Amino acid sequence: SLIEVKNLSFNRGERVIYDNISLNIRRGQITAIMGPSGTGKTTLLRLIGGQLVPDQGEVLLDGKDIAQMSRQELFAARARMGMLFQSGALFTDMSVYENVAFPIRAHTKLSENLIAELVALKLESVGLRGTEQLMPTELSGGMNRRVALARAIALDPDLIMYDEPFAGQDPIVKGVLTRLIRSLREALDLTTIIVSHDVPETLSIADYIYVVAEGKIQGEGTPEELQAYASPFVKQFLTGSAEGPVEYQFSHQ
Amino acid sequence: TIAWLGRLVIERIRGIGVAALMLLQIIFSLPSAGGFGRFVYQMHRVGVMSLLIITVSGLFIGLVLGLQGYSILVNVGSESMLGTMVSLTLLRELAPVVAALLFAGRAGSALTAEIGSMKQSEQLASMEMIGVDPLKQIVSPRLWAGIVSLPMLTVIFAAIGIVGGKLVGVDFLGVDEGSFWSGMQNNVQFGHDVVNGIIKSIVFALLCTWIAVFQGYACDPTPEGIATAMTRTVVYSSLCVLGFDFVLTAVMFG
Amino acid sequence: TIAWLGRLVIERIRGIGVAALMLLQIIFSLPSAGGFGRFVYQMHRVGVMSLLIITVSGLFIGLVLGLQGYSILVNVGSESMLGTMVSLTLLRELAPVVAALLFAGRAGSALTAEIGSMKQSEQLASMEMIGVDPLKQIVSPRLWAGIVSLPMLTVIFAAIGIVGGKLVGVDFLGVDEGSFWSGMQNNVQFGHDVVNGIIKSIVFALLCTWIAVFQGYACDPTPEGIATAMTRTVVYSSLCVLGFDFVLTAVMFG
Amino acid sequence: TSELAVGIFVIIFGIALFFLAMKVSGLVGTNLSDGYTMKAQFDNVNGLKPRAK
Amino acid sequence: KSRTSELAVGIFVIIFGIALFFLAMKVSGLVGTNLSDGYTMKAQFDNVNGLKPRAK
Ligand SMILES: Nc1ncnc2c1ncn2[C@@H]1O[C@H](COP(=O)(O)OP(=O)(O)NP(=O)(O)O)[C@@H](O)[C@H]1O
Repeated sequence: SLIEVKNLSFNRGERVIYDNISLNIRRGQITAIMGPSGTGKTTLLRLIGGQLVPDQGEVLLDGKDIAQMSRQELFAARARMGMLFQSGALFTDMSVYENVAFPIRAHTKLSENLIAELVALKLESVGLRGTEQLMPTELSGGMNRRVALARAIALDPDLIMYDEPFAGQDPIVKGVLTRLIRSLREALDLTTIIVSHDVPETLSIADYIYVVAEGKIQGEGTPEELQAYASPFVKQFLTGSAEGPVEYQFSHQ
Repeated sequence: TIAWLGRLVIERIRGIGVAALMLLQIIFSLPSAGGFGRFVYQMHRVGVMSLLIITVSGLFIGLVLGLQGYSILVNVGSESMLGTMVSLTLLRELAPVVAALLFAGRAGSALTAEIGSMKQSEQLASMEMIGVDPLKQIVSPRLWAGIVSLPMLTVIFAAIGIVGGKLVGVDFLGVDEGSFWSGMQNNVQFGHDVVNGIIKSIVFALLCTWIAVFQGYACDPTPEGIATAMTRTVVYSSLCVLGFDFVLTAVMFG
Repeated sequence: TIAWLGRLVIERIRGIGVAALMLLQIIFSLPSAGGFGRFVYQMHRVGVMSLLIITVSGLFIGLVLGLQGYSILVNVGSESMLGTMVSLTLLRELAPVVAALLFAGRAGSALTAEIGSMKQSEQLASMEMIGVDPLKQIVSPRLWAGIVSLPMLTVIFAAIGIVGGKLVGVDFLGVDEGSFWSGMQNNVQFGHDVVNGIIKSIVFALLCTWIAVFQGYACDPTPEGIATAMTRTVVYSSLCVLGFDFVLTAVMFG
Repeated sequence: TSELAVGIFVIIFGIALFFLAMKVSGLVGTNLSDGYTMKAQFDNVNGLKPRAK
Repeated sequence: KSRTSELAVGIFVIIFGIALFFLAMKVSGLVGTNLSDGYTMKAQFDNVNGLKPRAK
């Protein structure tokens, strides 16, 4: 569904990270967020309607304010989200089978036979069929990400958030993750959010991009449009040029 | 300059208030919502894995008390005291303190590191995003496994210590055995002194585990934070045990 | 299945061999006197920063010994015995053990964590290419601060413990200052009740710090390893202190 | 492995009893039964005690 | 997260004040208590060799 965030303001550690952010997450589309590191990218996603509490503004799911409205709905509503947090988390004390199975037990009451079959299907969707009994700690890095993703899509959620999936990796893996996103956005009718520093990849994936820095949106558009509005900040940011509104510390004497 | 200290004191005390709040939230007996197989499992790491360390320590303490007691008693000429003193020393003061300090101590440090790691790694954040309240999965069985385990280990420590005491005090050093067992009965009792040893260990078990959970869990994700938290748990666990040991012994036997 | 234990034991013991080799190099050759002028700085984090903990524990231990001694000694000779027992206990068994373990905790885990990070960040490794041998620049002043600091702390622990003992045993509970002080002089000999406390302290200072350095300077550059190293330095120096304490006291007073 | 944790922790319990029973023996007190109270008058009980035989 | 901060200090002050009380109070079981209704009397003597304060 559509997600709207309006007039968002949030202060952490006595500093404002966000100041009147206004976002429109378009249904069935890939929405992406780009910007300098260390400026709230994870935080902004958490404030989408996760565990963080804004000081001002509203979060709307299907147009409804999630704050207060109600306990049971919200519990169930939570079943509509899946996420990869930073490096991606796997529980170390659980087998791969259990890591994918886990969220199922938060909302359903199924027979062992059916929970097992769902895990098998979800692991095959990311190329992991047959790795169920290995402990996750014994996997290579490429597989750790794929296992975590299988968990994220385990409940047939509508929204998948990838928190910095392209930040630092192997070019082979980048090829695979790109393909999984393309495959899944269609196969599951998903709305997705990609938040990433590696501008060249984001630019060819997202349908719509926001550029966020210093707590404010500093330009928005499809990648074609962002290139048309060369505010010095956005232009330097999206090109990698070392010239623009950045600083060095010197004065001769 | 000076205000630096002032800010440090103020923040540490604020943190205590948070810890107190966390303890209240976790202690309500809510975990019955899920299975307890997790508890039995958790006990493996806090209790069973530490038996070797506490056992070896108990044996050395027993043997030391035996030799020091003896080299003093030979100047009284009254060897019946080995029974009376090995038993009172271990039951009233050392099993409740040595066990508490070796326990947290090792379990204390390891538990702190493990929970804190789960915070740093984002595993805990994911659980809330899924909808399973982490206090009922990650924290609950850890706090309780610690409560049951330390008191049980305290008893084993004393038991080993008494046996170690006799092993040198009576069997290598020539003391008539009958006076040892009689000396223990004369006049320390199962229904009083053993009981006070256990009560102190319940108190210590709560202080030690409560701190270890708090230090791991309640912290903003600073990368250097895990090592600092581990050191901090050992220091606070230790002072809390000694401060409370004084006030409790002052009443139980005052 | 079973061979697993086999492999664990074999490797841990290989590691002790390595530790012995490391110790030899650090103590054996240290010609760079010009850079050792900084160990006084290093001492700040081992000695200066640890007085608060040793001092507070020394006071609680003294007060506890006072109260327990008294409730037993009213049936035997408190007028003469509080003096003799408080001072012999602190000089012979507790300052060398309680201070040694509190130290192993507070200084030991902090020190191992620090070397650990020096290695994990690769910072330490970058010195090899600059021609500065890290053992002479990083490790040397840390091991020496440990050797000097624990013995001085051990003495303070006892000094406070005497204050604690007297404060309750003589001043609140009704005993003569005269016989307390003279009793201590009659039974406590410098040679060797004070001296043996110091000898045991040196042995523990070397053994305990040696382990903390060794484990911090770990082989495997994995973040999980820092927490493991911290737990292990507390456990290993703790058992070693108790093991060696037994043998040394057995000789000194046997 | 959960099977090992379950099959192993029973040891802490087997050990707990072994040593607890030992503790009872080492410091066993007096188990009174069918007790009565009685009273008697005295002119002087100097140094008599609350737990005297 | 500004709002949580205050409550935390208030909790500290109360739990801490209670702990201080506990120590000051509990130690009275042995030290600082007369354990009596408090009446006093005086007497004089020719020789008090070997009395102590706190004798029965
Ligand atoms: N819970 C917390 N409370 C207080 N401070 C925190 C907390 N978590 C992290 N920090 C700080 O708050 C911010 C965390 O989020 P964020 O800025 O979104 O990271 P990020 O941009 O994804 N990091 P990076 O991936 O390196 O670019 C940073 O400014 C941290 O210094």
